Amino acid sequence: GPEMVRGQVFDVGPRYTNLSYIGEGAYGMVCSAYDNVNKVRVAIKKISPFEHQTYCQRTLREIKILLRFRHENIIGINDIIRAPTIEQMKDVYIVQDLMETDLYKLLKTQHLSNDHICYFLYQILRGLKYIHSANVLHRDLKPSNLLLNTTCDLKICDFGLARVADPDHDHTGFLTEYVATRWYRAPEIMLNSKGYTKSIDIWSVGCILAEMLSNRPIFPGKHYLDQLNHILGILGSPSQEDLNCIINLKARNYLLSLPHKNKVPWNRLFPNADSKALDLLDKMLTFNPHKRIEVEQALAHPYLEQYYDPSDEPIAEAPFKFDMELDDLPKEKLKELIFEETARFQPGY
Ligand SMILES: Nc1ncnc2c1ncn2[C@@H]1O[C@H](COP(=O)(O)OP(=O)(O)NP(=O)(O)O)[C@@H](O)[C@H]1O
Ligand SMILES: [Mg+2]
Repeated sequence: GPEMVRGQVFDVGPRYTNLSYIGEGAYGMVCSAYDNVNKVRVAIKKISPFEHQTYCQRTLREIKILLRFRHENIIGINDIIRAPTIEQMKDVYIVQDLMETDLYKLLKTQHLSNDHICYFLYQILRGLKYIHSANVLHRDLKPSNLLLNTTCDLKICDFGLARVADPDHDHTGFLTEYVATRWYRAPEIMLNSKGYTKSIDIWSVGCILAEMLSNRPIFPGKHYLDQLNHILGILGSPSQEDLNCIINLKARNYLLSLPHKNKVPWNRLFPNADSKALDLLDKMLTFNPHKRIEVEQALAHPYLEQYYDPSDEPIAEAPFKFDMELDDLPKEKLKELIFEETARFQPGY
């Protein structure tokens, strides 16, 4: 029999055994396991995306991007399992290195030292520099998508929302709405919902940094439209300069309609925090996408000066172009392309 975990079958045997629940999502489960061939612990991410076109499109991106990345702060695909024939393929199992925990879990039991906070943030942006260098948006950075080891090694995971945006095309109007986990959404996801850029990742990192500072989501929006309130609750009302830059009239007017809100100094929310950390937190959580700090300048910031070394922060040698964005296709065609992507992992080939 294939091992079961909480009544979800995990058809990965006989190579991978002793499964333990580690996490789940809308359309998949993750287990700790033992690689009987390499005599190592692993993590296996069961993905069951074939019923919907969105899940298929995201699954194909997550595999294609992760397969072409190699970076110390980005989880690798060791192995992919699926059925030997497409009709029989109903799930896809993505075997990765087992990390010990994630930031979400770590933050429930630990107040992190300034040194840890600093070093984790350093690693997040080291990764994010590779990701952005490659013309990828991650689009779901949050504590639970950051893995950790007792050595304090960090890895970005869950490229389930990630995507290529070739900088040689204007993606305004073509990007998916409603991306990221709600508390980590940049304001322009709400106001320029198809017109955002990779700066939405730098916003997510601000929220993660805040969360590392206070063990608490800074912007805990109770629902989609409450999220924009919690943001302005701290940042104050946008400047007149910041409103004019919102091209969407519908969204500009809604903001103009809202009551005036005052800025909460970072000092007041993080009274025991490093001032340098609050400075970077300020540049990462800037309302204007265009004035918000970029990944390179973030690393260069004084807070991360013990770790910054552009000689030891790799970038992608072949950044991804429009060709890797041709996924606006029926679920049956995307399943075929997922079959083709995962074939190099099969007895055969
Ligand atoms: N390689 C790994 N090592 C250790 N834990 C892992 C690993 N991969 C995933 N996890 C854990 O599994 C959880 C869910 O995995 P993830 O890849 O984020 O799933 P998801 O199905 O996309 N869910 P969601 O982030 O809500 O979209 C993570 O938040 C971690 O707690
Ligand atoms: Mg996901």
